[PDB]
Amino acid sequence: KDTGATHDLVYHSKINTFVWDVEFDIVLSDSKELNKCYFVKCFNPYRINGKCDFAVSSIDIFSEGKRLLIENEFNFKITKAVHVATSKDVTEIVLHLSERISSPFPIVKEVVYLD
Amino acid sequence: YDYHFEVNGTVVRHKNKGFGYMERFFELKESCDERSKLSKKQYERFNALFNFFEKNGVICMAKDAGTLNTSIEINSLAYHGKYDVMKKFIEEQSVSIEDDYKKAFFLACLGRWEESYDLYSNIILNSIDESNGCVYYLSQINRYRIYQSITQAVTQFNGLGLLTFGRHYKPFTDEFLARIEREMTNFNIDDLFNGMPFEFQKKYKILEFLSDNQFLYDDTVKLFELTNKVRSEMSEGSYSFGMSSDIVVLLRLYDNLRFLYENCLWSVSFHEFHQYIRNSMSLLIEKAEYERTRDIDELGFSFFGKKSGFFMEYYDFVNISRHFKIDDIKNLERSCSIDKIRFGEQEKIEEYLVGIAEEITKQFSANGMNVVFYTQFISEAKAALYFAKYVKLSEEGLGKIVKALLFYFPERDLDIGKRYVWLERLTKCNELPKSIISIIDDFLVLQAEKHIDQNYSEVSSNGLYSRDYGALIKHFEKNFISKRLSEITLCLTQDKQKQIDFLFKLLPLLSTNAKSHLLSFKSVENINDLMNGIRIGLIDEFTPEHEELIIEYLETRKVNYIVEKEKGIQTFSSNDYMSTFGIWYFLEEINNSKMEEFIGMDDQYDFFVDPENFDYKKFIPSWLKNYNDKLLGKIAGNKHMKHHVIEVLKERVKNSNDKRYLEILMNYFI
Amino acid sequence: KLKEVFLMLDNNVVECIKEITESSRNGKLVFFVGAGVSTLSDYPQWWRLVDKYHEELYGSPKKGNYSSDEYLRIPQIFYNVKGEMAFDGILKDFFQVDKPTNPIHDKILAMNPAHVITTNYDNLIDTACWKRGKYFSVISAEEDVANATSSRYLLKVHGDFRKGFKGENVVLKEDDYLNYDQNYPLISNLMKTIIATHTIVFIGYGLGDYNINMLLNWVRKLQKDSFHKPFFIRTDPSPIENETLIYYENKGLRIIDAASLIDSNEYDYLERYSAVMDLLIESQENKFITKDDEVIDYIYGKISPLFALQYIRKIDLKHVFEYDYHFEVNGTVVRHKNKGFGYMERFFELKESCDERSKLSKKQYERFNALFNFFEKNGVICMAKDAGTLNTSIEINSLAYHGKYDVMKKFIEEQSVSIEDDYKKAFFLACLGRWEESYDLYSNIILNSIDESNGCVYYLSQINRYRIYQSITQAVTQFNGLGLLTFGRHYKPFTDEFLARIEREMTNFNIDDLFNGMPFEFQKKYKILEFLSDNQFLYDDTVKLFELTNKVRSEMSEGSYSFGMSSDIVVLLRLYDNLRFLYENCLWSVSFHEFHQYIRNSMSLLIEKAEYERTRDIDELGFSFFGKKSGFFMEYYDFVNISRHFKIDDIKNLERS
Repeated sequence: KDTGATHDLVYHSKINTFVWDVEFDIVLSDSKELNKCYFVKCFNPYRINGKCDFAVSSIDIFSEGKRLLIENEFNFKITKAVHVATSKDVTEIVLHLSERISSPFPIVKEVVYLD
Repeated sequence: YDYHFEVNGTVVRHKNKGFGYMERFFELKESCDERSKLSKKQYERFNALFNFFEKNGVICMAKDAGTLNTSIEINSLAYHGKYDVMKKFIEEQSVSIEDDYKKAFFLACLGRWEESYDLYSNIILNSIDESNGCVYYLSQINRYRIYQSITQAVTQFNGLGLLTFGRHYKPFTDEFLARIEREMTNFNIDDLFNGMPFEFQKKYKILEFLSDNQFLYDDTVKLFELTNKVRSEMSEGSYSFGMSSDIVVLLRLYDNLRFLYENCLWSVSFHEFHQYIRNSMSLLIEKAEYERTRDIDELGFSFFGKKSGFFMEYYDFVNISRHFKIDDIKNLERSCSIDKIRFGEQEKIEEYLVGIAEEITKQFSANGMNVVFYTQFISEAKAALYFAKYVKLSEEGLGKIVKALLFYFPERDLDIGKRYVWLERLTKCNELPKSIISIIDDFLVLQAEKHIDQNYSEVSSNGLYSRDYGALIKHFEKNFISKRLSEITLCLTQDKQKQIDFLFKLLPLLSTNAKSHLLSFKSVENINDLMNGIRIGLIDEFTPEHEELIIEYLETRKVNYIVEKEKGIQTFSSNDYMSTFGIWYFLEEINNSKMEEFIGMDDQYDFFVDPENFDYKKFIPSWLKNYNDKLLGKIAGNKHMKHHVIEVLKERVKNSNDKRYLEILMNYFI
Repeated sequence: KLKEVFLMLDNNVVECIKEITESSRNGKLVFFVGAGVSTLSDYPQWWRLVDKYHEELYGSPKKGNYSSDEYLRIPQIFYNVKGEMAFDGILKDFFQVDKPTNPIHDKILAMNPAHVITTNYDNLIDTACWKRGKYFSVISAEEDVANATSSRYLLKVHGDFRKGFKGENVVLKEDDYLNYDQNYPLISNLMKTIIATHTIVFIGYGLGDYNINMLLNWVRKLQKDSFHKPFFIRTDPSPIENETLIYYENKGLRIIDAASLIDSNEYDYLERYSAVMDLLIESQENKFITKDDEVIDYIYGKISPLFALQYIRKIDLKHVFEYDYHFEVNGTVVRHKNKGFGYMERFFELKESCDERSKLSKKQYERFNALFNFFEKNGVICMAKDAGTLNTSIEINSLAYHGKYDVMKKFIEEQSVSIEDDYKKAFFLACLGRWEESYDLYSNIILNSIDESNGCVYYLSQINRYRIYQSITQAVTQFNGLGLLTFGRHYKPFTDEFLARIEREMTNFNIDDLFNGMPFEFQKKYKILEFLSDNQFLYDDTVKLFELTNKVRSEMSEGSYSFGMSSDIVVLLRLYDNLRFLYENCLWSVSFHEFHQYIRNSMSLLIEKAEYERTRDIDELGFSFFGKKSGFFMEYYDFVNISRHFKIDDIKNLERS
């Protein structure tokens, strides 16, 4: 549990999320493979939208150092997480938190409070 | 120390043992006959004294005071950014060393630092022989400061500019960077004053502080008087005579500002001055807000209900734009109710915002670019355009500002999302007219043309794209058709898949035939396609076949869930498709009732389909942290689910003491 | 090449360069400029004029060779026979010309001299100074000594041509050299005084010249081994012989020989002038730290004068070492702006390993022990790279802080044995309420501190006495205006005669100039005390606090939580540092209102942050097991601080919030 990589973890309550500098490898739908990916969340309570939209927070997916666009179902099964220091404790910590918190995409890279 | 001068504009006796010469001078000023009594040369000297004291603002004794007024007027092109006039004054032929000093200050202001260095060197060369000590001293000071700024800029550029600019820049050559480094070898500023004639050391002692490493250290410490809490309960106004600390601090700030900008000193661009202004302004505004709140508490709400203890004007606007970054402005915006403070002299602030826009257009429309000037200028423009939300603008000025912001602001500092935020902030105070609508339509058309290239792709730091621009367009005008976009669509073809996707986000702006043609290209065949279209594609209505497909999915998932009960194992889940369907049903979007049979899988789905019969002990309060305003209002609307959520929110705010839960329970529900 | 020059230096050259650079730093360096420096830039030498005089006197031109006396005799005969008009006509013909300066002048001015003495009559150094921008007073006549505009001189002893090309303004013939002491009393007096109170370097002269020998005779007769030997920079094609070297060294000189450092051709005079002038002097303005015993010597020289005090703030140390290193409040050093040998790193390495300590010679281990004790007591641990588990502890040893009034009463009653005890007694009296005795005792301490000392107690006693005087005056003003109502009686704490006496005594004192009047040794050793006379010693702390407050409040507004360490710990550490420094050095500054306000604001921020962090354990451990344990609780120091520095309304506000 105790490690030197946890000193940068941040908890944000307005959206119930964890911000951390970490890169992910993801198997999508058990058929697609991607490496060095991450998320960015944007909290927006006042956005001009229609009845189809109901979520304050909008998420975006980046892969490699490039934006990624996915249309198919985003079935998510983590397989490896790496932090700058390269400690492997993150690989089990990520699972522990993800099980702990109920909201989707429990850990992201950056959060933008539009208001 | 014979007398004590005050920002009030009055003088007082202090530890003087002798004749009261100042009182006699004021008596002479009051009466013309006494001025007649004096001799002739004495009369001329008295006139000079009168001119000086009136110009700098010393009025009369403290006992003989009155309802003295106060106003600040800084006479300097540099404090108003009259860039063109500065350039013209630079281009003319000088007549005296004073004009050369002014020209050097303007040259350094405009970013061209090497010319400033050369001019200051020439001034130093000539002034010593010309026997003008003041300009010699001040020019030595300014040349040293310019050298320091040049060196710091060189280091910062060679460190990070090649990365942030995308290419290594060389604003200065190497011959110059070797020459100045050789000349300023072992030069120390600390003995500059002591090496001057003792006549200068006697007459001009007050300027010694300009050779010290840091000044404004007593002024910063004196700011602690604005953080006192005893005053609101009981205040004496001991600061001077009946002047709260607010007035004294503000007038001291104005004195420092005026002295530095008027005398053409180059210490105005360094970190210490910016930090001092930041601290002073923030503390003043915070104290004003606290006084307002305490007065509201003591007396009734009707007393000072929306009173603004602090009042902004042109000077405060320019100072806040220049010296604050975006983070500082946001801190002040999230610390006090800035919406409750009114702004004055809006024509001048309107005339200030348009000048910034024209300067941006001049800087970036032309191929030439002064990088160093562009890095000391973009910050003020950004901050001013951000702070311009609180002031009412005219139509033509608003059009100029919007055009400059949308077409010419460099992308390296204002990406698409920040562009959208800055643009949207302006409409809060001013209702959108047709002209700005046309400008934004032109921007959208230009982006559509940009999207022809296959490699082109919008990059945003907050997930805001052209769809948001279109939504903003449509919000203030329900009926609108883009003719250029319409004809663009009419010539559209299948192989332009990127254009297809791009203008799929702008369906409401297209015409009937155009949208028919576009929808002729794409269709939905599965649930995944359905939600891809709903997200991107704007499927407004659930067709009956879509509903039947949804029911088919639901029955398939029912079978899978039965087989899962048999398994007793669930690896992981990513996205709850059932929850979206349940919420849509609650939002009166799916009119079918078959899925009501498909109940008992997801607690959220049950909550969103049959709230009356759902078991609420399974309710998770965190669910409330993802819904938006409309959904929360709807949840408040229903009766079967109001008081239970009241109870859970109350319990959570009691135990957690969280602010978001209190916000929802107060603004919505009870 | 330059590295080779730095390498082959003997001990003598290194010591000479050390002394020259140090005396340049202190602001007392003087150049005696010769004639070769004025020939590097072309300018008609004297032998050309002697040749022209010989040609005009006898029809024949120069024959054979000229002895030393001919240069001074031939012009004399020419003047005597033909007439003055010819002498000055030839002078104007030969000297009326403009010539460029040369790099040696720029280098000399870059050395930053105080005065500059010269035997030249050209205006080359004048132009050099003007272009470099320096301001010097030119003294080339007798009436100029009285009316001097500034306090740094460009002394041309033999004259100039700024009042015409006449032969009377200069010294060029044997008659001029005979009546020098009678026609130039004031200039000679001033030159001797400058020589006797400064460090002198001879450039471009050559041994055996007239002036060198005349000055050497004066030095011989007119002194008693109570002066500093000048330095000599010799630049001639061949290396100096040993017999001449020893003979001139015994005669009151220190020679630096250019030909020895580097080898060059016969006529490359610029090369050998530049090899020694600045490329070796200014470039050697840095240290010479290369050994395991030089490091300790340098650090001891820098740190020793701070032993007189009790405790030193960590941030202040950044000025003691001249921005060479950054000291954090937690106790970790970091490199910044230092390019030479890393001496703090080597000191820490010595601290770690005992074997390296054993390598230190005798007479240097005790200095290392003293430095180790000093640093350990202050709280500096190690470099930031090798940082361990830093702790937080508080300890103040002053009886005034804990409010033990009976103990200070007894101590005041008890007899004293040293001036330090009287100093502490005066401070206790000040914190006891006897303004009269405190002022009298401080005056007595100022009187008795005449004896040899560091000047620390004297300076701090002056500061404290002035502060007490201000306190007395403020009390008097408040007592008779408001005290009449506070108690209903005209309370007369002070007799009128004492008030008149103190007001008369302190009417001239100016606290601003107190530091600048002290001896230069005090001004260069105790520079961290300069901030004690103004508000300047609370500047950086308040700036940092104002920034940290905004940062923390923004974090709380966002609702974010960090799982590392508290972001405000620097506030607490700085607060304790300032309290310790002020209380444990017996300084009255603790009674100022601004310090009270600073402490109040710091404590308010800390309490607010602690309260905010407390309640997160319900929205943290109520959603997931993950959480934190670190926190803040009140203690003895917190209680005494909040008692002393708070008013009732501040406490009420904190209780409400």
